Formats: sequence, structure tokens, C-alpha cells
Amino acid sequence: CIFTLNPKTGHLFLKIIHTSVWAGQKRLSQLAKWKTAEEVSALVRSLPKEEQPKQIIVTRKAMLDPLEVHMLDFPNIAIRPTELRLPFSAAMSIDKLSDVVMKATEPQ
Amino acid sequence: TGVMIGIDLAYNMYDAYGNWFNGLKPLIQNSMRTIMKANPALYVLRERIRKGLQ
Amino acid sequence: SERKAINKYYPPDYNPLEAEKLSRKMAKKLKTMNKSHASIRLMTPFSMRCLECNEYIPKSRKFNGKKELLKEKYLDSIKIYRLTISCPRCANSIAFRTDPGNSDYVMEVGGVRN
Amino acid sequence: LVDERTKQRTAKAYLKVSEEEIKKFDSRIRGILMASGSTTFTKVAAKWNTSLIS
Amino acid sequence: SGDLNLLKSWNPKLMKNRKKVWETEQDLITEQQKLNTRLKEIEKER
Amino acid sequence: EFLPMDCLEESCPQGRIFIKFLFQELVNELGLDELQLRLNSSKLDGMFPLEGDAEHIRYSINFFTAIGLGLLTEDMRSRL
Amino acid sequence: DICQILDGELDVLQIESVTKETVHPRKSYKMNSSAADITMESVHEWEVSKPSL
RNA sequence: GUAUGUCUAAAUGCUCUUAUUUACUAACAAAAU
RNA sequence: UAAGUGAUCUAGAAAG
Ligand SMILES: [Mg+2]
Repeated sequence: CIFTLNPKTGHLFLKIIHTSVWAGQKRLSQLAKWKTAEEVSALVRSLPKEEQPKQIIVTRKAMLDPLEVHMLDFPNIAIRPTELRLPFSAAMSIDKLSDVVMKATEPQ
Repeated sequence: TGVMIGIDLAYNMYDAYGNWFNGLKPLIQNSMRTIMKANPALYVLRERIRKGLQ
Repeated sequence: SERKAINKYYPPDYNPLEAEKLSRKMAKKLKTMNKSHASIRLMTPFSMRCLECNEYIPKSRKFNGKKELLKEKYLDSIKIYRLTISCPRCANSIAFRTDPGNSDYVMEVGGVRN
Repeated sequence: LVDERTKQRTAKAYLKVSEEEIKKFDSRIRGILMASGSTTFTKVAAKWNTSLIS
Repeated sequence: SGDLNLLKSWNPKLMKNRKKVWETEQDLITEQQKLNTRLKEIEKER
Repeated sequence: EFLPMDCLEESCPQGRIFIKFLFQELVNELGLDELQLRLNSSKLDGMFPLEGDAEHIRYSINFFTAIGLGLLTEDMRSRL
Repeated sequence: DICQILDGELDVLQIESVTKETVHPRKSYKMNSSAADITMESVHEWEVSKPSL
């Protein structure tokens, strides 16, 4: 999954990454980061100018650069790091979400 | 018949040439653009260049 | 054949990644590269006395030392090194550490600074 | 050259850098060049500029 | 030439290394300050 | 190099000062009397209008006086 | 990346299979010669244009 | 200009980490407005 | 009555 949470409205824009993405690949972690960045960019594009963010906050330290690269089209949107080891890694601990993740036959 | 994609690494220019079928070319162009914006390897290269130049 | 040589010859079958992998596989087995106290040439900044035979090795005197990494770093992400030397007369292993808090060195059971 | 009373440009005075000065300049240039097998191109350039400006 | 050590990485008296060290301290120091203040606040509250 | 051909109450701020400057330059280059002679030689109605024209030349004279010059007085005398 | 793109848009452009050829490692940096990296089989017969940009 | 010298009897595949370097060499050269 | 034609050095490799 790519857990993308709006903390104002509670809109979890959950992109489900499928097993078919990782087929016959290498340098996998790096690839994943890039993929995530791409997804984020797509999401941003989808959102209209009123609903678009200001600060896209990132949980991990090394998700900045790729995101930045992908978000050169949207320079108004800043990309923010954080000292907080936020608990959004426990999105899969939530049941319904987990179920949804399990039951996916495509990128969704 | 085919196509020769080409990416000038030192100028970051890209272009391709060859044979095309209906609806392909725009898509291809888009893909190329995407790659230029963000391919991991290309990004790495850019970073390296920056480092070299400071 | 000449120090500024642009391109080293490779065999006609040289999968570079594969080659690298092979090397790695034969790096654990390897004698050198899989060891500590890799050599170095260094002048002595401390200007100190060899504790065994009292040989007064002065400042800037050149030696073929051994640089080794000290696992316990300074603070977090700035390494410190043990720099082994031998006294000219008696073959006692002098060494020193580079603690960068003071922008200077520390003696390590070799000799004494004066 | 001007007459202070009448304010007339009454005479001319043609100038030329005396040969000694030229020689000195040349020497300076040589100095800049010599003892510069290392130097950061930029430093050399700066030196040259300084010389030239002087 | 004279002093060799000056053309070594490991040499701490080399300027680059010193700069790096300073940077490390500066970041770490800042962090400490951030935390230190918090600690102080907590103490006050207590 | 140029021929002295020049086209000159209302027209007096920047323009007047420019004119003054020009005159000064001329003086520097030539020599006063010589310069005057040269001026006379060309038609020159604008710089020095000869005809009195009901105290209109007074202004010109005043201007000339402001930047050390001759012949103005003579001109004034001529007209009365 | 190209391969991925092709995969994404298979049935849209009538593509049977997108075969990435097993080229010699140095093919990237053989500037004299070249080789087809991504061979591309069609389902129906493509009516291609002349060599163009 | 990357010094040198002595010394010599005749486990297998696997993958994952990188926007770096325990990197080494100093023979080479050395100034200001 | 008459301006404005032409002159164009170079050019890298080793070792130290
Ligand atoms: Mg020699």
C-alpha cells in the first residue's frame, strides 16, 4: 500500500500496489520509493487546485528527493520531512484496510 | 522497421526516430518525458554531475 | 602502459556486473582486502618519544604506518583512526588516534608527546 | 593642455607608457606565469586581472 | 613540499574533515538544544 | 568637423544648460575671439540673433553673461 | 521503463508480446554498432509510417 | 610521479544495501585587493 | 563629380 492521509478530512488515498509490479526486478527498495513518488504525483495531479495540499509531509527520511523530482511540476507544494517516527506503518494492522490490500488483482 | 530512442545524457535532451503506427507516437513521447522527469538511474547521474560541479 | 591510461583492456566476454559479483564471492576468501591495519605513509604531527628506547622522533618525520578504523566513532558520523608507527631504533609499535573534538590527536599506548 | 587664464586648450601633450614601465609590466606577467604549474586556473586569472588592472 | 599529512583524509587538521566535524556537532547540538528545552519545560511542569 | 549650423524665452531649462556647455567646449577648443569670428562667419541667427526684436536679445545677453563671454554687450549697444 | 510502458498499453496498440532481448552487456556503450533492445510482436499487421522523428 | 627491498625445497548457491570514500598516492606547485 | 576589395599564428603524447 501507499498510505496517503489527509489529517484534516481523514481522506486516506490508499493506493494498493500489486505483486505484478515487482516481477523480474532488482534494486527493489529504491524502485519502490520511485513508485511511491510517482503515485503521490499522480494523486496530486488528480486533486484540483482548491483541494491540493501545501505541505506533503513524509514519514521516512529518504522519501524526499524522489518526491521532489516528481513534484517539480507542482513547486507550490512543499515536501516536508519530520523527526516524528509516525505510526502509519500500522495501516496494515487495521483490519478492513488489510483485507482490501489482500483482495486486489490490479493497481487500485 | 523500428525506432531508435536517444537520450543525450550531458544535455538531458531526448529524441527518437523511426517507424510508427497510429496512436503510438504521442504515448511514446509522454513516456519519454516521464522518464526524463524521473528515471532512477538518470536522477542518480544528475546527482553525480551536480556533486562533480558542486 | 602509461600512468594516464584512458582504457584498460577487457576480455571479449566481461559481464561487468557478473565480474563484480565473482570478485565479491572471492573477496571473503581473499587474504588482503579481508583484513585490518591497511598501510599508509604519514608524517608524525605529535613529535614524541618512543616509550621503550626513548628515541626522540621529531615533528614531520615520515613513516610507513598502518591506519586502522576504530569501531567506536566520535559522536555519531565522523570516524576516528588508529595510526601505527615503529620507532627507528627499537621496533616498538607506537600509535595514535585522531579525536576530532579538539582538532588534534591522542596518544595510544605508544609514546608520550613533548 | 589648458591655459588657466583664458581657458584655451593652448597646447597638446601626447602620452606613451615609458619603455621601463612596459618592461616592468612584462616582468610582472612573467612572474605570474612562472611559479604557476599548479595553481587553480582561477587564481592565475585573478592575478592576471590584478596585473592588468594596475 | 613540507608537511605530508595535510594531503590525507584521516588527518583531522585537514580543513574538510574539520568542517564535517563542525557540521556534525552543529546538527547534533541543535537537536540537543531542541530536546534540552523540552526537558526543561517538562521539569518546570513537574 | 561639423558646419556651425544651429537652431535655437520658452526654450530654457535643460536645453539652455546644454547650449552653455557646448559654448564652453567651443571656447576651450578654439579661443574666444577666434570662436566669435567663426560664429560670425556662419549665418547664425539662433545662437546670436542680430536684430533687436524688442528686448528679446536681452535674455540671450543675460544667458551669455551667466557663462563668461563677449560681444553680447556690443550687440546690445548696437540696438539700443 | 519502456517495457513497463508497453505492458501497460498492450491491447491499446495491438501488441502480441514485448520481448526484451538478451543483449551483450556492453551494447549500451558500443557506439559503433547497435542492437534491438525491445523487440515487439504485433497481433494484427501494423501499417507503419516512413522513418520520422 | 603512486618508491622500494629481503622472504619462496620440487562448502554451495541466495539475495539485499547505495543522493558516499576505513579510499590511496604525494614524487608536483605555492599569491593577493 | 570620388567612401566601404582583399592579408586570419595556432592545434598533442611520454617521461619527469
Ligand atoms: Mg628526477
